[PDB]
Amino acid sequence: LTGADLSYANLHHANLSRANLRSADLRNANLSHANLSGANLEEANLEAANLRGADLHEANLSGADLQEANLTQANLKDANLSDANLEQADLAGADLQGAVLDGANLHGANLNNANLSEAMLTRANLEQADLSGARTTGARLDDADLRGATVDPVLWRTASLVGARVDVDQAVAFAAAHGLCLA
Amino acid sequence: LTGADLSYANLHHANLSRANLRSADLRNANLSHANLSGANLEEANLEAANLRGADLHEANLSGADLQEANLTQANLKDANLSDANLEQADLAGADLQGAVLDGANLHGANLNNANLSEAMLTRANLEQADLSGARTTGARLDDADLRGATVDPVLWRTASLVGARVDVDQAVAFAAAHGLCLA
Repeated sequence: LTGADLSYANLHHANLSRANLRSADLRNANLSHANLSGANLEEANLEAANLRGADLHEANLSGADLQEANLTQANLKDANLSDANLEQADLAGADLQGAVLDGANLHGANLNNANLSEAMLTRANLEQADLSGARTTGARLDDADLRGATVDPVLWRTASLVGARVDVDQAVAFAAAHGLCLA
Repeated sequence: LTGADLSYANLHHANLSRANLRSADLRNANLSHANLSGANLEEANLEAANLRGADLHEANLSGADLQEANLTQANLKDANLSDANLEQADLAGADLQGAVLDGANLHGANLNNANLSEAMLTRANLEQADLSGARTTGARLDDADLRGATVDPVLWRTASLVGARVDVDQAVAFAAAHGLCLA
């Protein structure tokens, strides 16, 4: 429950659906394949936590710290990650369909093959992030910072990017993605 | 009439509507404010000719040479300039609404404040051309060469540019024109 010290806790496959874990300390906790659907994890500390395969759909992770956390293949559908810190987190193959990541810090995060369909990434920082293979149908990246991130040409044609900050290289890739030849 | 030597001819304000001037030599001719509407000027030589204010709407200028010609404020509505040579021609304030310029050479041409609405500029060369103030609503610039041309941000948002060749700078301006910040 709230504010609990659960650092390094063994909680893999645990049923924690709709649990109230606001401000909980879950650093280095093992939560892989845990059911955390609809859980309240507001301002929880999940630094370096293992959430591989975890069910987090409709969870509230507002203001949580998930830096270096493992979210590979996690279900984050319709989750709230407003102002969440996800620096160098691993979201490879995670499902973030309809998730809200407004203001999130995804500096150096791995989003390889992540589903970002209809995800709100407005004002998010994505510097040095890897978006190879990510699906960005209906994704919103307005005012996001993309500098130094790895991105497929298809992102330039699918995500809204008004105000998004990019490299010169990315600006050129954006152009080529829309059909212009630099040949 | 056809193939006529009319070089340096004084023909300003002349009525030459629907005239057959195919292959005519009109180098350095003065044709300013001449009525040339629907005229046949296929493969005519109009090098350095003065066509200021001329009425050329629905004229056939296919394969004509108009390099260094003066077309300022000319009416070129629905004219056919397929494969026309317009190198360093001056089209400032010309009306090219619905004109066909497929394959045209507009290298170093001046299109300042030209109306290019619905103009077909497919495969045209526009290197070093000036398109400041030009209206490009519905213009087709597919496979055109734009390198080194001066162009307003609005062109990047209005003209079709599939296959169009651009500078790195232009590719960056294209990006910024669509809302990306290089700030």
